[PDB]
Amino acid sequence: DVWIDVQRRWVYLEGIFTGSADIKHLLPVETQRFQSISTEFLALMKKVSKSPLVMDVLNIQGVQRSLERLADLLGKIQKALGEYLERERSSFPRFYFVGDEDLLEIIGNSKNVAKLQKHFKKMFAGVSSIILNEDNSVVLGISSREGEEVMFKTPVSITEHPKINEWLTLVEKEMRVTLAKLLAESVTEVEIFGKATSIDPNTYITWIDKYQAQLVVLSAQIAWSENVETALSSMGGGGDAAPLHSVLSNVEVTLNVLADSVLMEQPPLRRRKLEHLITELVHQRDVTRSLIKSKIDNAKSFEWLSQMRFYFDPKQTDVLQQLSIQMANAKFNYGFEYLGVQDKLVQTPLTDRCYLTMTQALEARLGGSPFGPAGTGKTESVKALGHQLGRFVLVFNCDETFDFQAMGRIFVGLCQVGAWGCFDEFNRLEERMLSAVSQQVQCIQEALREHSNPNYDKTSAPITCELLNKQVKVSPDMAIFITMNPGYAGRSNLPDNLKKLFRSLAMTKPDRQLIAQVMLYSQGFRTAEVLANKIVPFFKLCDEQLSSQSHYDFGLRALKSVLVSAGNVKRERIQKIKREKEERGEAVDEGEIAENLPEQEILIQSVCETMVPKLVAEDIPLLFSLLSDVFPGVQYHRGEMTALREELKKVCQEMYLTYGDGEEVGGMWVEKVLQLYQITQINHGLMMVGPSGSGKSMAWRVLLKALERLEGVEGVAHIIDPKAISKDHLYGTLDPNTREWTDGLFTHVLRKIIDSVRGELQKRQWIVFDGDVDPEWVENLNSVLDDNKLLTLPNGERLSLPPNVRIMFEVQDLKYATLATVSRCGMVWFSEDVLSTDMIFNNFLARLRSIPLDESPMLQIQRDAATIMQPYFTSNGLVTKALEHAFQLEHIMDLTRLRCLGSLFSMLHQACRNVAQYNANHPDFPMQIEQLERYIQRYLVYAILWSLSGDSRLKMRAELGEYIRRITTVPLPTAPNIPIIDYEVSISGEWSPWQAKVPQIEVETHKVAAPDVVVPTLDTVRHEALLYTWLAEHKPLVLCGPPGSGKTMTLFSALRALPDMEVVGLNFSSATTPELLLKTFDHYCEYRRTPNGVVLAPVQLGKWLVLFCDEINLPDMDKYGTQRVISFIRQMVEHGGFYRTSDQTWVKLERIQFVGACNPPTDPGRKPLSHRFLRHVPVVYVDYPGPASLTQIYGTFNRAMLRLIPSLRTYAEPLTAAMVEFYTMSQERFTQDTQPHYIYSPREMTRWVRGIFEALRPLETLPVEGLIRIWAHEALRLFQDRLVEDEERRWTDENIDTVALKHFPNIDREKAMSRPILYSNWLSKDYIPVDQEELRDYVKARLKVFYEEELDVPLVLFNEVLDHVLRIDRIFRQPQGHLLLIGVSGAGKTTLSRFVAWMNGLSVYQIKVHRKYTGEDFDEDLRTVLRRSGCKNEKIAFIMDESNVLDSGFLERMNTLLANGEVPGLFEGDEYATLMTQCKEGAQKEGLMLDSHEELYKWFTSQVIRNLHVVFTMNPSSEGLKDRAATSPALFNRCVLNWFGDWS
Amino acid sequence: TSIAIGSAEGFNQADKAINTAVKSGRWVMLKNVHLAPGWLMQLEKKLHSLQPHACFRLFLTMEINPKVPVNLLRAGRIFVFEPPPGVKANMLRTFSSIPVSRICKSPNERARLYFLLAWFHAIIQERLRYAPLGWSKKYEFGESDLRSACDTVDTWLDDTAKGRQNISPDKIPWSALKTLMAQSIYGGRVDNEFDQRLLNTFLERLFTTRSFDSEFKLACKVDGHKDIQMPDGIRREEFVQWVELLPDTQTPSWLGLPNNAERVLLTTQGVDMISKMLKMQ
Amino acid sequence: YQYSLQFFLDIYHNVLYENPNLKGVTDHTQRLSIITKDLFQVAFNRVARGMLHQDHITFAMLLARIKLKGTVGEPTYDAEFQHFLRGNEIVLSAGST
Ligand SMILES: Nc1ncnc2c1ncn2[C@@H]1O[C@H](COP(=O)(O)OP(=O)(O)OP(=O)(O)O)[C@@H](O)[C@H]1O
Ligand SMILES: Nc1ncnc2c1ncn2[C@@H]1O[C@H](COP(=O)(O)OP(=O)(O)O)[C@@H](O)[C@H]1O
Ligand SMILES: Nc1ncnc2c1ncn2[C@@H]1O[C@H](COP(=O)(O)OP(=O)(O)O)[C@@H](O)[C@H]1O
Ligand SMILES: Nc1ncnc2c1ncn2[C@@H]1O[C@H](COP(=O)(O)OP(=O)(O)O)[C@@H](O)[C@H]1O
Ligand SMILES: [Mg+2]
Repeated sequence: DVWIDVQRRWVYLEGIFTGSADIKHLLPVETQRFQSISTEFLALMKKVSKSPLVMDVLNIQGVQRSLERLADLLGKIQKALGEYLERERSSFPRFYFVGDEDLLEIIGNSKNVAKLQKHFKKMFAGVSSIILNEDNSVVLGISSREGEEVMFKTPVSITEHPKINEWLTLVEKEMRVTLAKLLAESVTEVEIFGKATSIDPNTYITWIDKYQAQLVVLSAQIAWSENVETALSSMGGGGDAAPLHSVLSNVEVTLNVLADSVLMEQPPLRRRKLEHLITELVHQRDVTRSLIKSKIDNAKSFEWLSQMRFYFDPKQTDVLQQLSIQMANAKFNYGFEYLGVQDKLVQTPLTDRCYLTMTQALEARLGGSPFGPAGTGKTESVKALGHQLGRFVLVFNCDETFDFQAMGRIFVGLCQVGAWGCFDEFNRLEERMLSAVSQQVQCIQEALREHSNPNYDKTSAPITCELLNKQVKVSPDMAIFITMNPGYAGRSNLPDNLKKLFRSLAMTKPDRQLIAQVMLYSQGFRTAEVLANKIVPFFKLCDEQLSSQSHYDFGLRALKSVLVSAGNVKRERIQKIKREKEERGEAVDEGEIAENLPEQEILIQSVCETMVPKLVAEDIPLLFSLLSDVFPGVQYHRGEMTALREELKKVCQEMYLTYGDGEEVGGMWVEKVLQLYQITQINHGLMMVGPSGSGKSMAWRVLLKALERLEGVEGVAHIIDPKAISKDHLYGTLDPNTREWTDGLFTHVLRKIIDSVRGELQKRQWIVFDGDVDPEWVENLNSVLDDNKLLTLPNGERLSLPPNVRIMFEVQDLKYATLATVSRCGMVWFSEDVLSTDMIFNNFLARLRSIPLDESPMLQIQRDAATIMQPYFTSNGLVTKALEHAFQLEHIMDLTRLRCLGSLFSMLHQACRNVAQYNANHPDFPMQIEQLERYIQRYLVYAILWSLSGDSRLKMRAELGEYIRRITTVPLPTAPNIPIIDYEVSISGEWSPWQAKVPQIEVETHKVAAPDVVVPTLDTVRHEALLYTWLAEHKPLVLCGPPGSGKTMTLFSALRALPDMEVVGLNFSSATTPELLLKTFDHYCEYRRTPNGVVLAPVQLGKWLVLFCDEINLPDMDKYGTQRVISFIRQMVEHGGFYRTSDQTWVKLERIQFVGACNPPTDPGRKPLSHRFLRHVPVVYVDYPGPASLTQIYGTFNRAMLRLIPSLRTYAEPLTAAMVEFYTMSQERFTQDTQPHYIYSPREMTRWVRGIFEALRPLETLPVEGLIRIWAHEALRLFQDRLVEDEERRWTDENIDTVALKHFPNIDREKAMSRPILYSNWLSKDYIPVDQEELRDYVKARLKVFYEEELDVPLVLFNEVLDHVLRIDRIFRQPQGHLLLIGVSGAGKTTLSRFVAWMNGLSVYQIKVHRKYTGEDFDEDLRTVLRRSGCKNEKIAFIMDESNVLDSGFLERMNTLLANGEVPGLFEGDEYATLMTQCKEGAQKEGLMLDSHEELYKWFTSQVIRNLHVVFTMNPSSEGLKDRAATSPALFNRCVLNWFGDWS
Repeated sequence: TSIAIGSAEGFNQADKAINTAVKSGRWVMLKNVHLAPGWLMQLEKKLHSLQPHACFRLFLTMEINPKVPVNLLRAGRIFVFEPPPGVKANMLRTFSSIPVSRICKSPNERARLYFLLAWFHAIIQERLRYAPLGWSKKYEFGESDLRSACDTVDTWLDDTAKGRQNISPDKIPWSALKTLMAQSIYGGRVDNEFDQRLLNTFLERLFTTRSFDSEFKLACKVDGHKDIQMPDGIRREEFVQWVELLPDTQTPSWLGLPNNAERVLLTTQGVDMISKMLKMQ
Repeated sequence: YQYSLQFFLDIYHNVLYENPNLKGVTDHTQRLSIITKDLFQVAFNRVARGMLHQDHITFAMLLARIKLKGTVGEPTYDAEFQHFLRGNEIVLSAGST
């Protein structure tokens, strides 16, 4: 794989560095480098030649490293040849359209012409390859893609013109000259064919075969124009007999001969020539009839002048100037560019109007800008006009990356070549780019105008224009055409100065009836007019009457595909009838076969092969009713593809899938697979549309496997998630400085297929876009899905889609895809009814009975379990009825069938593993079939309950349990009121309550309200068991519920039971991108190159990495409803990996899983997760603990807390009751509706308990009144600090007093609850209450010292200052204690923060923000802070202001730092190494001997958490607070919010 | 020096051109400056601290959008360009824009053709004010269409009249001009069958051999029984004088529309004027 | 419609000086009257050039009001203009019609 690339690179690199002589002067240094590298390469080749044995070469020492070094050096040299490439492109203008790599190959292989045969299709319109003799020294002629070839009159000899440019120019000129001579001869012959009463078919077919398809139509047009001109000149006398009727008769008889010729069998090239001739002659007949009807007698009449007329002058010396094409007052010269065999378009009146408008624009030397809806043939009309004049038309699919420089380079290429530029979707450019490009367009048009002046002479100085600050010669044949859909609002608007440079034209209503009629007539369809007049209104009825769906398209493209399919079907039917007459009898007559040929059923067959697959279930009977009405008495029967059906059967059996025929189970899915096969046959662009879990992926996978086994052609599929990466990573990017093109993902895949280094053109290649479709990335594929079959890049490179490549999209909806891309792709609609639940049950049971769970006793256990649950997994079974009922309930997230089904299957796999574990623990007594049956039935009921109602409240869990109890026959607990959800299934096979797993424990005094400590509760024991079950199979899972519900606590307690599992915390925000996941992977995992491919696995061997995404539904949804990180995670879950954008290499995840947490999607700032993502992740709803659970949890904490003071042990119950009651009333009173930060959770109660414990810890004794005072102080500091309005604070004070008196009646009020509740450890060692006066005196003295030693600004000590300084001191005395001060500027927030930091010994750090501040400066400041506070063990008060935030990256990095205490991607490279060094010295100083980097980084994170304190000061804005609540969730759940506000 | 704003090279070239012109005294025009609102502030600051040549003039072409900085608007002089208020003003602008030497050429019938073109352009463009009735949508009938029509008229009159001083009105290529206007010049923008029908009606009524008679009616029954007369002149200045002497009592019946097509528009405009005057009280 | 003080000062300079109507007029009173007339004329000409045609009538109405306030031999006409501007704010009843 490495040898071939190096050899291929070296061949053309040596060719370039040897053949060219000027390369030694321009670029000598890498010439010497390449000389040394080629010396090494020749040494290696000599060594290989000594021993041609493969194994001897493989045994050469360091051969792999040598080849890798050679490849790297060759790549560096190849990238260092841009200036020489530009120099080479300058000499031969057509090199501007060829890629850099292809230009390297072309120049290097100048001596060996053989490898240039696949590059001529890029520089020429129709010349795919050139024809040479056996010597390969003279160019005999050129050939087209279809095989049609032109022999040069005077062959170009390479020997006489050894230079590549010289002989290439000679070949081009000789192609033009020989085309002119052949056209002259063909005109001479068709003149004899013309003006004749009758035409002998034999000689007409001989003439058609003799000359090219491009020339026969041209000769027919020339002859017809000359005949009409002569007839009109004869009639010029006025009131004379009309010989125009003779011209019409000649046209009609020639068309009759052509129709007779196309009725029978003809070779494909001759058939295409006859089709083009018929299409042209129908227009000629129509024009002649129009001329005759109007009674036109003058050749100068405009009704004849407005038509396109061709004049041939045999007396012209210049054969290139012999033919003149005129229309109205515009005169053109045929370019004589070999076009090959192009598909002619019916010359509809709209095309006529288009021809007139565009030629009028061309004559006035300004471009043409046709506009209108898609499918109006605007682009095709432009291409057809360009081909009619023999021009080289290049089509560019413009996008926003077509900047000024790239568009200018394209203009330079067009100017020098003399070609036409059709810039499709020219309004997709940015408005600024449109304005900039208008300048270049104006300069080019001015150059063309000065060229058109008669005063200019070709012998004078060439006409040049300033393009990209260079003098570029402008050929007179150049044209600029821009086609765009103005209707599209998103499309950028064109500036007025740019719009005035083009002549617009509305192409909105194509003449569909004419095209259908002419297309059917040219294909040999008798009664083509009836078929067209039946099929165009039929398409109108399909558009109108059928239901409105986003994937329906009944425009011209659909009819066009239907017509070409009708032609193909008629040809196949003719062949089948011929073979039937061959095997039976020996009489064959083409005329009789065509006469009794059912064309109507052929057209209906094409309609059904194209329209039917995209139909929804409710529309198929309607469309068949329309078929019956429009085409009565004729029916279509789908072909029985038994050869493919047996392969589908085999693949389904090997893939554990269900196959059915007709009305059997799985029949509809097989019908969808066959329809997909048909659409693949008839289209190169496919879309599989249908809701999540409709069987699309399995459909196309099974189809690929069946096709591989049936046709023998190996199938390769490249699944790409378009929205999991940026558009630059998907298609490629162009460097604004060096103008170097870096391939994207799809571009790299397509280029690799096209190059065919390893025979990719001999394999069936399917590029599947398994992701959401938006008009930002899919519109770049417009030219790919169009007949153009071309991918145009901003750098001027054009990649042709190979005939074996199919572009497929697997999507769940097309609500954001425009009609431009819907009309460009055949649709297969996968309804959810296609994939029945019975098929899913059969697949699960087959996988269980076949695939072992461990990697056989385990297989036997699986088979027994599958046998036991077989009765319950049938239609109208327990599982199906429960699933039907569960959909009627409401859940915390939208319910999908496969989410519940996958949850249930994972739980059943866990049950089988539990049975295996029991068997392993009891080798003497293995588990018996009766015990196994009881256990499996009970666990199936339990798993159904926990999978179908996991994401719902306890009420609906009880409802589902009651419904199951109503319907099931499994034995159930006999509890009169206790729901089934409160019971587990013991391994012995009996129901046991979850309360037996909940003990009343006494947590240790020093472990009161610790983050690790978790009071055991029914919900905790149930959710822990469920999380263990789901994590055992490494299935990704999501915890949903209110903030502080205990989701993270439940997950970490569940993970503690799994010691082979390490968790890594990720906190998503609205600005989260897959880059955060990539940084986590780089820090914790490593990439290795296994023989099967690149595998990403954690550094720790044998450990599973659990990625905990803290807020999975915050990341911003773009305008088209897609989250990039969510699509990324869905890609790495469904496909088990992602794409590395550095080299477009697929990376497979190993020992990596994901766990998500999120608030309910109804919460502000939370977006619903994609149904394609929720399919793989079970969702469990962790709700807030009820009053009983809160009473139990904090009751235990209080009892453990109050054990410090024995005299207070009797007040634990009233204290807990007061805490719970006040917390409940505070939660109800202050909701998130009032303010975004009014969020109260059990976390507040945990803090409450921790604060009371910390206050009570040093006290030896304490009366009840002091305990009440501490309780009230903590209540104030927790519930009143964040309040905004004064009425809320008054309510909090009054209700604190009310609760304290209600739950503590026999206490005095004043001593325990005097309003100035102040606590401080400043005056004394302990955290005892302090009075206002002594606190004021102490703060005054300390402020005097602060002025003397630090910042010197006098301050006023009022009551609010004392309260705020006490609050800041409280926060600064906590590990990971961050601050969020909200108030007006100048209120003292920063000054008080600095004063407290000086008081507590913290070092104040503020980032010095200036104008030139950027993200790198913030990263450096963060690195400095982290090094100071984590390595040097320095307490730092990192004071940050909202004005210091100049970018969202600032907030993202700060969010990560606040949440985890460390930024993963901050320290990388040499920074990481020096950080580890400094951490090593820091640990040695602290007395810890840490060896590896893992524990060093863990210790660094712990030190940063312990030491660093962040103070965030911001103004009290209404919408700004809400914005911060989503763009930085850690600011509101990790920071203590004190609302300073304005001074009262 | 004309520069199109939107690219970094465009910004550099604009800065270089301004620095050169403030010394040499040339003119600099920057187009679509509304696409770079951030750079306009810097340009204004650069202009304020500057003492350029006496002959230096800077032109900033832009569309009317709020992204243009207020300080730039206060620093410079604003000129609003928009459709002319009426048929008379539109014809006057058309005649002023076209050079005098272009209309006065070898065939004397060219002046009448140019006058008919000016009247046709005025009628078509003035109907855009009554968007749902005058047309079906707000088409961009502008100066480019008029220039293309002038070029077509010149080309075909030169083709038919090979330098002759006079050409018979019946010999004028009426069909060629009518078809070109209906298909490429003015009919290119039209995407409606009925708008195309209206354009064809106007073209067949105006561009005909009867337009050179003294009895020809530009409009019929503008009010009561009065109607607009085709001028009897044969020279450009006489047509311009006729245009200048228009009654200045235009009604939508000059356009072929009913007189009541402007009642709602005029009432809304009067109410809006009342609101505007009250807003600055 | 962003106009600076320098714009009005330029208008005033163009009215006081470089005024064609003051070429051969020597009487102070009629020179003052001519200057007063050209002040309004030049202000309207310069400002309305960079104004939409629908606001020309508004600006002319305001200038006419300014001139009307400046004429001694004219009534204030305050009530008439108040009813012209805020007329539709008078509360009526069904029986009033
Ligand atoms: N013929 C079949 N018989 C039984 N089960 C099947 C069959 N085909 C597919 N399945 C199963 O049904 C589910 C279909 O998943 P698949 O990915 O094919 O659907 P999809 O609609 O493409 O999904 P998504 O929209 O999420 O991409 C899988 O569990 C698959 O194994
Ligand atoms: N005159 C015509 N004769 C035959 N096919 C036509 C004609 N005009 C358009 N088509 C077909 O219509 C389809 C859409 O044409 P295209 O140029 O892509 O349209 P648009 O410019 O509106 O996007 C193509 O299949 C094209 O070949
Ligand atoms: N049974 C329990 N034992 C201990 N603490 C509990 C219990 N139930 C709830 N909590 C408290 O609930 C809070 C949950 O915090 P956390 O896990 O961060 O919540 P979330 O994941 O919802 O953000 C903590 O204060 C925790 O102590
Ligand atoms: N209580 C106070 N007594 C005296 N000056 C004060 C007081 N509070 C604020 N200031 C003044 O506020 C300024 C410092 O503002 P700062 O505290 O940095 O603002 P912010 O509150 O926005 O963080 C100084 O001029 C300081 O004297
Ligand atoms: Mg197109």
